[PDB]
Amino acid sequence: NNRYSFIGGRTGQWQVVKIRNVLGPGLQLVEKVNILNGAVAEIPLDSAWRLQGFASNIRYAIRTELEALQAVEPMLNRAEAILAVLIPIKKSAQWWEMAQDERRDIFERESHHTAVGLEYLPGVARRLLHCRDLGEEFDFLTWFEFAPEHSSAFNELLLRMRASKEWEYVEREVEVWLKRL
Amino acid sequence: NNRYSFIGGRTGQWQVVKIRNVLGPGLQLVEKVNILNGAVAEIPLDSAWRLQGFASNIRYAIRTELEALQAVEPMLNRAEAILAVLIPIKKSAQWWEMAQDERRDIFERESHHTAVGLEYLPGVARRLLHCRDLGEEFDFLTWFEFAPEHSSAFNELLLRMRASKEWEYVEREVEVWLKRL
Ligand code: HEM
Ligand code: HEM
Ligand SMILES: O=N[O-]
Ligand SMILES: O=N[O-]
Repeated sequence: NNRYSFIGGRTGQWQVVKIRNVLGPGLQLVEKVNILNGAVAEIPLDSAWRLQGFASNIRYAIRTELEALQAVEPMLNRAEAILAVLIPIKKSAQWWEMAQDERRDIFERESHHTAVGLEYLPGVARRLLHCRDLGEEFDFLTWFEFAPEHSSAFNELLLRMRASKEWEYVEREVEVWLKRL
Repeated sequence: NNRYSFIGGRTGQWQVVKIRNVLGPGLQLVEKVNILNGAVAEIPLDSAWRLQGFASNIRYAIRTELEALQAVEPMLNRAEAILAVLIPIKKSAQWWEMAQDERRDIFERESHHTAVGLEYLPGVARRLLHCRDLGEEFDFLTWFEFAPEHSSAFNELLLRMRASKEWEYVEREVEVWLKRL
């Protein structure tokens, strides 16, 4: 199954370290986050929110970039990757109205998204889920996990991405920092 | 709502004229197709199958191409457009593993999908729905409607599309011809 759900509440495999309401309406603070593979129609009792997304095909990356990423990208669930960050993101309607070449030019030519992110591998593992087409309040659920030694590097990366032209189209953003239980 | 459901059965707004099983497993013959805006977890009692897809953002079309289509494409629900064709399509795993630049090269550079399709406007209205990310047996639900006087032109377009490099990656196709009731 390509669907994944993220349940904010009192149970889960991940302990919430903090929630930073970066931009727009935030997410209610909770004790844990439970990650399930599949959809969850029955939102658990004693649970504050539910985020769901699906893995999908590549949308912007080209062959040379995929080869670069595939050459260094770390696997998920490394023994040492005990910190994780779940960053739901929403982009503006103006972004989704643009043609494919316009969005690619902003994504890479202007923001150099992949080139910048490649500088922080193999320290950080990542997973990208889509959820706009599901009608969710967010468009993407991004997931990053890494060892504590790279926490400062991840914060650096966040600052660099948040100054890019691409992020001028971001309308809602939240950071949920997690600790592997 | 961006989700659309197509129920094959004994009720609906469209009458099935014929079902041609072009490639792979087919669709059971039914009297009518019922189109519903929204998801449908409960397939009606007197129905054979259920297809669902969602409208999504542009994945390949360039700005200049979108401008060319927007200048000639007709709207849906024209009084004259009493014929419709619903063509579910599945593409091979080899297609989905390719990078964005590779898939775009096959779609337009080699197959000229959009240049070829533009030659049959404004006769043919169209709607593209995505369903692979929903876990459906098909990847796309394509919809076309037109006046009977264009039926020969549409068939010609089918033969042209099926001879393209893009269609070498198609591994399941069905044509459901419909008449507005
Ligand atoms: C850490 C290293 C990173 C790498 C290697 C990386 C790489 C990529 C690549 C190659 C894509 C394109 C996927 C596709 O073609 O479909 C992508 C998409 C995306 N990334 Fe990252 N990225 C990184 C960090 C981040 C961070 C820190 C964030 C958010 C804070 C982020 C948010 C996104 C979003 C929202 C998308 C979807 C873009 C869209 O479809 O509009 N990425 N990333
Ligand atoms: C009749 C005139 C047609 C026009 C103007 C046209 C135009 C287009 C355009 C511009 C796209 C790109 C959508 C995007 O960028 O997201 C597209 C996608 C697609 N079209 Fe057509 N098309 C036509 C006919 C057809 C026919 C007859 C079929 C099937 C028999 C078809 C099947 C598809 C499929 C499966 C896709 C999605 C491909 C993918 O995303 O991998 N089209 N069409
Ligand atoms: O690729 N950003 O999760
Ligand atoms: O061109 N898909 O309706």
